[PDB]
Amino acid sequence: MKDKIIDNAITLFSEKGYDGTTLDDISKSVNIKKASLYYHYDNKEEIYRKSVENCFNYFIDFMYSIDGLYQFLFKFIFDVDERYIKLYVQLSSAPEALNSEIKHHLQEINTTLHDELIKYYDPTHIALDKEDFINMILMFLETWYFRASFSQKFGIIEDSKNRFKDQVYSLLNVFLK
Amino acid sequence: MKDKIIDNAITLFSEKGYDGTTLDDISKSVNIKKASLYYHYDNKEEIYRKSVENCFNYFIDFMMRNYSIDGLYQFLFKFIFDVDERYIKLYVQLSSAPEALNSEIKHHLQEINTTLHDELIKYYDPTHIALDKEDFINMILMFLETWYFRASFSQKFGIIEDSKNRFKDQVYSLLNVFLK
Repeated sequence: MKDKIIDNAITLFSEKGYDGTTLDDISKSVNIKKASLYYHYDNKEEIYRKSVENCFNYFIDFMYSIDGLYQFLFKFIFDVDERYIKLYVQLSSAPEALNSEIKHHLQEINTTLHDELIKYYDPTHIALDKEDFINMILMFLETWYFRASFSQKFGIIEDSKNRFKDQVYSLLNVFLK
Repeated sequence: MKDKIIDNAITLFSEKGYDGTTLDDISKSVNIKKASLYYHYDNKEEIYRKSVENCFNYFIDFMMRNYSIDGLYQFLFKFIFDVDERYIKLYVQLSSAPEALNSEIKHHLQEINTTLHDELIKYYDPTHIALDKEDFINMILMFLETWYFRASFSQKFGIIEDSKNRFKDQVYSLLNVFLK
C-alpha cells in the first residue's frame, strides 16, 4: 500500500501541485479514507517528501560515442515519464522545511550529470569547447523539462517530443561530426 | 484599486499557488475587507484569471520594449536580469491552473511563442551568424526557456549554477561561438 500511495501521489502532485493536492485526493486514489491515510501512513508533507525521494531515485537510476550521446538525449525525451519531469520542475514550490534536503539532492543530480557529459566530450568530434558543450546540453535538458511540464496539459505542438527532438538533432548535427 | 489587487494577487499566487492563496490573503494584502473584493471581482477564479492575463501582457510588453548583434546580447541580458521573478514563477505554474482556464491559457501560450519567434528572428544576420535562421531562432528560444527553469530554482534554492550572472555568461559564450 505504501508504494501505491507514493505512486499515485506523484501523479496527483504533478497535476495539481502540492497546494492543489489533498489527502482526500490521494486516499481516494487507493480506496481508503482520508483520515486512514493520515493516521495509518503519513501527513501530506511526508507523502510529498517520499514522492520527491522516489523522483530523485528515478532520475539517478535513469542515468560514450557521439551515437551514444544522441541516444542519451533520445531516452531522456521519450523514456522519461512526464509526471517525474513535472514533479521535478515543481520543486521550486516545495514546502520550506524541505529546502535543504532538496537542494542537496539537486546538487548531487547536477554533479552526476556533469560527470556523464564530461565522458561524452571529445573535441575531435565536437566543434565546441568543453564548457560550451556541457552548457548547451544542460540547456537542452532544462528546456525539455520546461516544455514537457506544459506539453501534455495543453498539447501545443511546439512543446511536443518530436519537435523538440528534431530541433535538438538539427543543432547537434551542426556541432557534432 | 484593481491594479493594486491584481499586483498583490500575482505575488500571492506565485508564492502559494492558486489553491494555496485565499481571498482573505488577497484582501489583507491591500488592507480592505474580504467583502470589498466583490466591488471588482466575482470570485477567486476571476482574480486568478486576471492575474494570468496580466502575466501574459507583462511578458509581451517586456519583449516588445526590449536589431544589431549587440542588441541581441542586450535583449538577452535584460531578459535574464530584469524580468520579475514573480512573473516567471506564476508562468511556470500555469500548467497546474484551474481547468476552466485551459483554452485561454493554451491560446495565450501559443501567442507568446509566435511573438517571441517573430521578434527575435529580426536579429538574424547571415553575414554575422554561422547558424542558419531556423537553428539560430530555436537556440535563442531555448535560452529563454532555460531561464524560466533556472530562475525559479535559483530563487528557491540559491544554487549558484542557476544564477543570473552565471547564466548570462554561459549564454554570451555560446553566442560568441555562433558568430563569424
